[PDB]
Amino acid sequence: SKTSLDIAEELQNDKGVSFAFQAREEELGAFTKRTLFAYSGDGLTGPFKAPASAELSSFLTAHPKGRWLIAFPLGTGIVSVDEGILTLEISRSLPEVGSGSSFYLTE
Amino acid sequence: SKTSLDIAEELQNDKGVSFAFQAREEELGAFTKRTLFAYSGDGLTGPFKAPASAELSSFLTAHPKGRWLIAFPLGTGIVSVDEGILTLEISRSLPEVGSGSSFYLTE
Amino acid sequence: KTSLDIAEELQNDKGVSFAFQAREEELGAFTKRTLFAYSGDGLTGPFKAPASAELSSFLTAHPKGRWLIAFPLGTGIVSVDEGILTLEISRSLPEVGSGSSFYLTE
Repeated sequence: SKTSLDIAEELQNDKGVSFAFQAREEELGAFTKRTLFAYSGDGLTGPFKAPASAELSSFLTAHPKGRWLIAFPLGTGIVSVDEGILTLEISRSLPEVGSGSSFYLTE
Repeated sequence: SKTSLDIAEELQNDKGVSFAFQAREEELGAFTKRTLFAYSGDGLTGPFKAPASAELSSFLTAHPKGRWLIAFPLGTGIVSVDEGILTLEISRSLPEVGSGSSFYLTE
Repeated sequence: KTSLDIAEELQNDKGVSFAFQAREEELGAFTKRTLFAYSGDGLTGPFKAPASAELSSFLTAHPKGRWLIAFPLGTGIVSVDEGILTLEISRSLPEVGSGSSFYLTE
């Protein structure tokens, strides 16, 4: 059970909302698990959009669905990347985002 | 901290739905944590049933409640095993399952 | 680099039992702190119990001063005041189950 990628970065939009993301990749024999962790202390009225690093973009793009369904305490999000820009869309406005994670396992 | 077990396997039901499960055991001094991770890209209309490996079955049986309450983004499930058949029951039909985990800690 | 990984069991005056695990990890310029919580019990109202010195300072260190946490059937907020942990819940919970709350900081 080896970790082959473990990166973290802070993204911010133009309205001053900020998120921290962590991308982790693990090998488990025949399987690989990829996990995205997300944290913000801010509220979100609508989608969060910000430039992501190339390594984070590459990680995000690799998902079989091409996006990441993610549960936060007060609502549901989908994280995607397009031309190096990360978007997190939310199911309802969130007074506070808090933390969540989203993973897939593949062989 | 030390990991004594970390296994993964893919299960499929008769109607084409597939889940990946990872079972992890960690020792934290006097405590042991056991975590089940579950992922499916598919939707679930009703309960998911499929044969589990002996090692996964033994892991799932060890829970103090004899089953695993698990949150997915769009609803709640309960994972149990009976005679080596894993069943995941869900609180509502799910257009997409996504990922979730369920753990317990014991002394 | 895991720089902290502690676990303890807490019980209230009504025999509800919780296990907590506090983990701190270092990822380059970032620190991640995760609180894991588990109870097999139901919870009618807030859970209060004394926490270790180490668990208390870990819980105090959050930028919001409290930990928003998702469980399968409802939402909680974990906080500490003078070594007493409180977990407040958004609705009564027939069973608590497991959840975790983390933050990532530069």
